[PDB]
Amino acid sequence: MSSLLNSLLPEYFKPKTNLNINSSRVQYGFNARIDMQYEDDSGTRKGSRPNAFMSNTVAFIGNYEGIIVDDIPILDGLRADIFDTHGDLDMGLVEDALSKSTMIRRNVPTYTAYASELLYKRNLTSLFYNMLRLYYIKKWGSIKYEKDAIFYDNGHACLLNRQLFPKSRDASLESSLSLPEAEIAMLDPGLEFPEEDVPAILWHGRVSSRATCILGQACSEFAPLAPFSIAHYSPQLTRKLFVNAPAGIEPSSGRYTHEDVKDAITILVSANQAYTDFEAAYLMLAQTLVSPVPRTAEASAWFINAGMVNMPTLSCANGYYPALTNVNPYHRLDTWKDTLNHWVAYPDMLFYHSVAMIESCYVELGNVARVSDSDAINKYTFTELSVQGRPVMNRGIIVDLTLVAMRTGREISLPYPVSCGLTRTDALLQGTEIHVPVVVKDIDMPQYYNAIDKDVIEGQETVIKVKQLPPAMYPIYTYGINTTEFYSDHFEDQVQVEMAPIDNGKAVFNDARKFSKFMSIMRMMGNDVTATDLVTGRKVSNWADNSSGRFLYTDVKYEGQTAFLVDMDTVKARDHCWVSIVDPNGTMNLSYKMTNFRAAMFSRNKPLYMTGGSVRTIATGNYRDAAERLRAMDETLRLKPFKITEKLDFRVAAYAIP
Amino acid sequence: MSSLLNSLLPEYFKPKTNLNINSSRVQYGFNARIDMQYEDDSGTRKGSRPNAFMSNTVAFIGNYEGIIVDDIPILDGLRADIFDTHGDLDMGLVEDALSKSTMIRRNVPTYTAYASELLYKRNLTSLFYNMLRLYYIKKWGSIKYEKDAIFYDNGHACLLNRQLFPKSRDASLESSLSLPEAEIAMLDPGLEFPEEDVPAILWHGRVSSRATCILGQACSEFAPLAPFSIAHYSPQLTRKLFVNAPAGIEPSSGRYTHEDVKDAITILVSANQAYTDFEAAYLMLAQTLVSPVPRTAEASAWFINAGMVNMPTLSCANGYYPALTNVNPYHRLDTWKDTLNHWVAYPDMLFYHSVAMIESCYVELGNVARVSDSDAINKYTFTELSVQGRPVMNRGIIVDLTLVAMRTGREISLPYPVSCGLTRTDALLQGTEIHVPVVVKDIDMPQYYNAIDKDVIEGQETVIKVKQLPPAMYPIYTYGINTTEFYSDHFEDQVQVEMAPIDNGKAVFNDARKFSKFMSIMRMMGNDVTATDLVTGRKVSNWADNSSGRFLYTDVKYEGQTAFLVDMDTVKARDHCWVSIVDPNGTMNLSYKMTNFRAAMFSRNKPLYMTGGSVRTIATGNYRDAAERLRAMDETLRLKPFKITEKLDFRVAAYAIP
Amino acid sequence: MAPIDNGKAVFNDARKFSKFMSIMRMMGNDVTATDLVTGRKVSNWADNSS
Repeated sequence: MSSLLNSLLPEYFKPKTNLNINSSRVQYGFNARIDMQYEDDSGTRKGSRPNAFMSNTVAFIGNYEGIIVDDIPILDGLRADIFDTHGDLDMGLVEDALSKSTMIRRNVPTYTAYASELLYKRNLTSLFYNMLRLYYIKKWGSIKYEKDAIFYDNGHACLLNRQLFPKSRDASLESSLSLPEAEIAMLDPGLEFPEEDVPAILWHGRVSSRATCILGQACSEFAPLAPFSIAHYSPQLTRKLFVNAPAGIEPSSGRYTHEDVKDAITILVSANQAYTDFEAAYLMLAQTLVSPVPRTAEASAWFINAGMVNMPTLSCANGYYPALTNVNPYHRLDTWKDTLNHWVAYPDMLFYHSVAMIESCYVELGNVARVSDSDAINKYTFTELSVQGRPVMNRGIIVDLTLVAMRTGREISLPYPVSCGLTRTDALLQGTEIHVPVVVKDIDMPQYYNAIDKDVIEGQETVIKVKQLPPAMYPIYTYGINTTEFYSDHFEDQVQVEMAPIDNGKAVFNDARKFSKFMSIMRMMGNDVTATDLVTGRKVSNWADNSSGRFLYTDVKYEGQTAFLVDMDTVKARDHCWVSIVDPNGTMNLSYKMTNFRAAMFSRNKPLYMTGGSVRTIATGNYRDAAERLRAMDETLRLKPFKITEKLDFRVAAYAIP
Repeated sequence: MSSLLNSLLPEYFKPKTNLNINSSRVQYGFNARIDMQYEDDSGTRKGSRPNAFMSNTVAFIGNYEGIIVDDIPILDGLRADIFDTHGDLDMGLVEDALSKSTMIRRNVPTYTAYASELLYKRNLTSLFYNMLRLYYIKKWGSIKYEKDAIFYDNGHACLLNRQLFPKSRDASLESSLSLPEAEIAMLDPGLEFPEEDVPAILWHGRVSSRATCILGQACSEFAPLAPFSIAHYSPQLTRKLFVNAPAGIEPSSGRYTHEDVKDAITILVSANQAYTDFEAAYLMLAQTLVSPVPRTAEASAWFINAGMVNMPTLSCANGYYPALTNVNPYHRLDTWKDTLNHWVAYPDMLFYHSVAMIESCYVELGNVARVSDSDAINKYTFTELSVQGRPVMNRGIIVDLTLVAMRTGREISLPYPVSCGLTRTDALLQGTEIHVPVVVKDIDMPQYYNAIDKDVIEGQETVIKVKQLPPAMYPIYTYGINTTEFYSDHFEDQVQVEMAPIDNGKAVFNDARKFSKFMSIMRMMGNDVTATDLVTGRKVSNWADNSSGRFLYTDVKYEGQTAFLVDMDTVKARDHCWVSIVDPNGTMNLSYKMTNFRAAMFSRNKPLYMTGGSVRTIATGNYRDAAERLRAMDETLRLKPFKITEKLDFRVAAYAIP
Repeated sequence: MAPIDNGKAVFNDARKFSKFMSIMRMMGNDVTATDLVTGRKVSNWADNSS
């Protein structure tokens, strides 16, 4: 769904057609200008940060596994006459439709019996999913995965790719997969009984020598060596695949270019009228394509256990009964060919749509994790209250699109309630502390991180405990579309806090909200302050994340209640503007303004520049030549948003109906 | 009748087409949120179970035996001209109709004489019944039956499959039957005198190679090895079967799929004009598709002796008189094709219609068994007063439909008073003791159950004496639509047990009604209560079921005087998500509230999900409006043009609609 | 208090700490609080008269 994911990008940013990705890691952000103004009891001070880079990091590494499941049928492309006055498939009219379009009327009773059983299981989403993955393996087939490389690196702790991904070796993306080929047989017209558990698809003219090899490899098993996002393990779709081609198919060549896969997809969709089936596969890949690099070491807990990708079962009966597919197809929405028309024009745009989607999900799960398990809307019952359709199960895409609705605060709508794709909320839905394996870089590691072994040596491999899941990403593209108090991602804001009395060289902050505001100010001024949690006896630091220049309360790494002892004597000066002061006095007022946003992308510690021309808009209106909006709002999936209502605690988040 | 069985299903239940059954046991039910409360002089203790599963276990096994009986003729199908004003065959118009036809002139006088006997032989219910069973045998053929498997187990008593079903070998449903084929001869139109005691049917065009194999096996003896419900014992319907098909009958293929049986049925109903015959066969199979696993150990008395199935004799004389069947048939009700049209569209919906019917019957036979013989509407005379027709004998479908009418509280209407199918009320009407076999687990069994021995070592085969039949199923689909105080299936309920501090926990229940509600609500709260009768000296436990989680008064297994001593310092916490009664003092007040309902099904201790399209309520009007429409768009290939439009680039072309 | 906290409560206010410790003694409960800054201990049972 192009028009949906295209809306998530910020109004100022309009990306160009091509993007030459040449690495397994891409930073994306913006260069903003901050105009700070400070006032306290001592006096006033005015400064200005001329260039500030706020960015996340996203990679092409994510452990996933495929399962074949049975899902709903997509009834789009079938002729409009077989459907009655309502949006329902009548078997009374299928008998009539097949009868009028043949001379041999002996086969009508047999044809109707088989058609009735097959039409209620038609889904080509799993075939297009694999065909799309083959396109990007050939295009970006020069990305290197080194086993003894770094995953996260702060200075105290470190995670290698040996950990998080065991049973892996060093390989390029083209060298990862060695796909076998399934038998692409020809369906001779005259066969009366459709062979069971084998799909048949239509084709335009002669099946090319290259087109055979693509369809053969798309249906086969995926068995990777290196952990890659677009080369994840998938079960075998089918053994055989019939093709009702008037001209006979040619034998498989063995080799194909990425350009040849586009020609295979464009023909397969046009012949079968499977435009809505492609839209499902497009959204399903937008989830998987890229995975987040964690903000802090604790945010690696999300990516330990392998998330399951629900691939629908491959079934189709267009090859057997080509009478059912004619020139007047049935569609629910009039904008039902937009997603394919967008991809075929601008293939590399999927990267930006993928980054936009996975950001929105992992940002909002930062809030859902902090919700107490004694309210109406909680981690267990947030999807069920949101959805207003009838899917098979609240899994895959339904979970992800619910989180996008909660982020943007708008009603998202799909034509069919499809439940296919990655489920992320697995690490969240379990009342157990997660054991992230880490490497010790400095001797003073146990003071900061909640480590098992309290005495360590540089080189030792230990384990750290994570109870509450912290935010994996900070808002960048979705910055200021709706501002929560937790992130505090405002354009303009006036922070007011009262400074605690400095007894010896230490200031006690008993309250939780005041402590968050204090360290948030001192960070924007650019003062590396270090405080001691009195309950646990572990040191917290506002400079936890360098990439995103902000302080979240989850950097304390202790759910519950505590009091902090801030060290006011050892306040280091890392980055100093003219605003920056060391000695606060009385009531601290900081008023900042953010202006002059401009998007910038970094890859392999150099600037990554966009190539090609400017993207012209392709989009169809609500009506072509349709008079009355026959609402048909019974079967269509609808996802209602939730607004965060702030309360006194500040540690707990709460959702309400707007 | 699809219509009346559809209304039995709950409001929240939204069924889909396909149901992938892969076992011989299904736990259908619903998930509800129970808000329990315990109020006392000391204070209130609140609990909340967010997902409480109330289930009824249903199996695919059950001993049945078919017998060929004489039943009324179904006159729906014959041309409307030969019928008089009253609605009976006016012989004289038959002789007129045969004379003005395409019949051989020398046969008219001899055939007209036979008409008086042969035209009143119209009942195809037996053939359609067997052909429907062949459809489901080949569809769900992979289900297994093990000999030494657990039929029932409640901890104390165990009942194996060897006990109830001797002469039983372990085998799959597909490998159970080995059906021999009956002769399908071609009717010679130039036959001198019609052969009575040999049925002759009509057919459209040519009898296919697979249709011969299906009709051959349908009119044959069912001799099963494993006691399956859809493969029970049936006698040989007929030896030979004539088929008036001018196009010759092809010889038997040998093999056929489940889709080929649907092809055979749709041709047979259409040619013979026998829709009311199919409606009778649909309701017959709805009774005897699935049998309920007994709720308690002593509720196995219903399934000891084999209940007889009444199959009406196969008799059809359409082959001899082709002229009398045409396109203008005589029918009583206008909605006479609705039952077939429903089955062809949604075959797997019969499973839901079957469980709805047996749950309605076995619930009502529960509270019919607890009435004294000295009454107006009693055990023996509950069918006679309800029935306002003229059936041959009050058996089969009449006894099952009258029990459904009592449950729902509505008027059930059928077009013909047909008396065919299973008779359930067999063990009830006998009014004698039934001896169910049991294998013991513990050594302290015969205190609880009314056993034949008083001391029994573990692993011994004993006998339980059941006098009054307890309810076999708890109401789940019919929950709080026609509520009785016996089952106590309310949304809101409360009980007030009155105790004084002078009593050291010990309470005596003089009333029987509130004893039942106390013991039931304590089990929702997850507390194992063990009462002891003061008069007799037996013991009862509220934990006497692992499906519903309720206490019915028939679990006492004795009718006498009510003096139940419950000691409230021996209450043990058994389940999870439970409220604790540590030490009560004064008057106790228990209460619960069920708020929302969600349909759930379980199989092999895993969730069984419904897949496929959205099932609609098919009406007679929804198809015949498309017949009124006719697709009246004159079938004329009108090709509309597209004017090319030039813009800035001129290299690429752009087409407009006008 | 929230369920995420495993029984442990921090009294930032001095006024309601006094009323909590006092009413718990009427109810016959021996509470022993510990100050986080200094590291001393206080017990509500510090009298046998009032």
